[PDB]
Amino acid sequence: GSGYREVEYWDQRYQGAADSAPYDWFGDFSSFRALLEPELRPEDRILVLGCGNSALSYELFLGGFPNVTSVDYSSVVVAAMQACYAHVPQLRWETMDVRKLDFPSASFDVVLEKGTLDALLAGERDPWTVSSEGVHTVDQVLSEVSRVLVPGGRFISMTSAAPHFRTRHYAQAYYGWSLRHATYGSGFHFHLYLMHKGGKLSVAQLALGAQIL
Ligand SMILES: Nc1ncnc2c1ncn2[C@@H]1O[C@H](CSCC[C@H](N)C(=O)O)[C@@H](O)[C@H]1O
Repeated sequence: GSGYREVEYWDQRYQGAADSAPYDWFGDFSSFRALLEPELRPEDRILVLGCGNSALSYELFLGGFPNVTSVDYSSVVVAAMQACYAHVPQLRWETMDVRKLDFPSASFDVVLEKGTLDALLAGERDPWTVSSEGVHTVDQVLSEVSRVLVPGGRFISMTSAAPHFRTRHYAQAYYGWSLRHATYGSGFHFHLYLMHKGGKLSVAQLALGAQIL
C-alpha cells in the first residue's frame, strides 16, 4: 500500500538487515541476468537506485562488474549494507533520495533500479490514472537518471508494472533515450525496461508519454 512511499517504513523494515538474509523484490539476479549482462561491460560505472538489502549489487561484483555504487533513502539500510559488504571495498553505498542524485552530471555508464519506482507509485488509487505527485516524483527520478548518465549511457528498470502502465513514464523525449522491453521471472510476469541514451522513442511510446506530461 501507500505506506511503501515513506522512509519511516523502510527504516523500520531494515533494522537488523546486516545480519538477516538478503531480500530481492521482483526476482533476484538469476531471474534476469540473461537479459541484463549482455547490456553491461566489465568497466561500466554502475549506479543502483533504492538498493535496499538486495543481493543485486554483490551479484554484479561476483559476476565481473566491480564498479557498483548503491543508494537508498533508508540510512539504516545503507549502514547495514556498508557493514554486510565490508569485505567488498569496490562496492560503494550512500544515503540518498533518488529524486535528487548528489553526483555530478555524466558520472555513470549504467543506472539500474528494481522495485524503486514501484515504491514511488505505491498505493495509487487508480492504476490507469496517475496522481499528480506520482507523475512528478517519477519524472524527477528519471530526469536525474538521464542527467547522471554519460552520453550513450543505459538505464535498466525492473518492475511488476506492465508496459500499458509503465511506458508512459519512461517515454518522455527530453530524457534522450530509446525504450525496449522484455519479460522475465515469476510466470514471465516481471518486466525489464532498457533505455539507451542517444536513441529515440517510437510514435506509439511518445503518445503514451503525452498522456501524463
Ligand atoms: N525516494 C527514494 N529515494 C531513495 N530510495 C527510495 C526512495 N523511495 C523508496 N526507496 C527505497 O526503494 C526500495 C524499494 S524495495 C526494492 C529494493 C531493492 N532494489 C530490491 O530489488 O529488492 C527500498 O529499499 C526503499 O527504501
